[PDB]
Amino acid sequence: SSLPVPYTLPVSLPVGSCVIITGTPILTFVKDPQLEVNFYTGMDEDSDIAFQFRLHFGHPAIMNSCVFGIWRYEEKCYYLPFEDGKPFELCIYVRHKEYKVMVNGQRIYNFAHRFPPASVKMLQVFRDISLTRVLISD
Amino acid sequence: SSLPVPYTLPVSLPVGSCVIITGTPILTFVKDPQLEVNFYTGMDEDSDIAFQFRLHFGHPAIMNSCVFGIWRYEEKCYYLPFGKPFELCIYVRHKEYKVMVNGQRIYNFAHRFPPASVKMLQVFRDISLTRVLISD
Ligand SMILES: OC[C@H]1O[C@@H](O[C@H]2[C@H](O)[C@@H](O)[C@@H](O)O[C@@H]2CO)[C@H](O)[C@@H](O)[C@H]1O
Ligand SMILES: OC[C@H]1O[C@@H](O[C@H]2[C@H](O)[C@@H](O)[C@H](O)O[C@@H]2CO)[C@H](O)[C@@H](O)[C@H]1O
Repeated sequence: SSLPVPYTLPVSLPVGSCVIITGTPILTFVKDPQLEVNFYTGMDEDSDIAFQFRLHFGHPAIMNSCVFGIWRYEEKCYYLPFEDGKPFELCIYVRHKEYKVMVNGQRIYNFAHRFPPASVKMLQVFRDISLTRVLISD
Repeated sequence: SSLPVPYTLPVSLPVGSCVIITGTPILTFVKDPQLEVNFYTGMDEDSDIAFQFRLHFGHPAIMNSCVFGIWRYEEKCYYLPFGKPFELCIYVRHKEYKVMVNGQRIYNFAHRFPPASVKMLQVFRDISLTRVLISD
C-alpha cells in the first residue's frame, strides 16, 4: 500500500478516535524536508484549518553574530543525519479537550481544541513523505 | 568523564585550523536540548560574538490553526526520538567557516569578522563534553 501525496480524505474525528499516519521521509529533494497534516472544517481548500501539524525531519542549526549587544542576521540550515529517512507513525488521538500528538508511539504534545473536534470535515497530508497508511482508529 | 560545561577557552583560529568538539547530547532534562558554541572577539562577557553555532538535538514540530484566512498562535515542541555522540568540526577557511557534523559538511558561514579577531571559545547547554581542541 502506497498513497498519493498530497492526500486528502473526508473524515469524522469524534472523541476517542485517532488519526494514524505512517510513511517514510523523502530527504533527497528539499533542504528542509517536513511533513504537514491539516484538519479542515470544510471541504473547500479555503475553509478554516482547525489543526495543522508540521514536523521537520532534520535538526535545525542556527548561526549568527552579536555586534554591539545585538544579534544580527540569522543563518539557518537543517542537519540531516542519514539519508534514509526513518519510517514513522504519527498518531493524533482526539480527547475531549485536546489532540494528543504521538510520534512513533511517544507523546510529544497536547494541543487544546480551538474548534470542536466535530467541526473537522477533511484531512490533508502532504510534503516530503512517502505515504504508507492513513486511517481513523478507535 | 566530562569536561566542565560551560567550557570556555582562549583560542587562536588561523585559516587552516579546525575547532573540534565531541560529546554526547543530554536529552532528559529540558524540552529543547541544544548545543551552543560561541566565538568571542575578546575575553569579556560583553565581548562581540563573531560566530555562534546552535544545534537543536530534537525535531521541531509546529501546530496552529487558520481562522478567517489568518494563521493564529503557533504552538511549538520538539520530538526527541531514541543521544548518539557527535563530532562538530568548524574548519576555518580564508572566507568562511565550514561547519561539519559527524564528518558531514552542513554549512559555509561567511566571515563577519576576521578570524584572527576571535579570542575565546565558549561551549555550553545540553551536552556531556568529551573533547574540545584546536588542530592546525
Ligand atoms: O540567532 C542567535 C540568537 O537567537 C536568539 O534567539 C532567537 C531565536 O533563534 C529565534 O527563534 C527568535 O524567535 O528569538 C531570537 C531572535 O530574536 C537567542 O536568544 C540568542 O541567544 C542567540 O542564540
Ligand atoms: O503556522 C505555520 C504556518 O505558517 C504559514 O506561513 C505563515 C507564517 O505563519 C508566518 O511566518 C507569516 O506570517 O506568513 C504566513 C501567514 O501568517 C504557512 O503558510 C502555513 O502552512 C503554516 O505552516
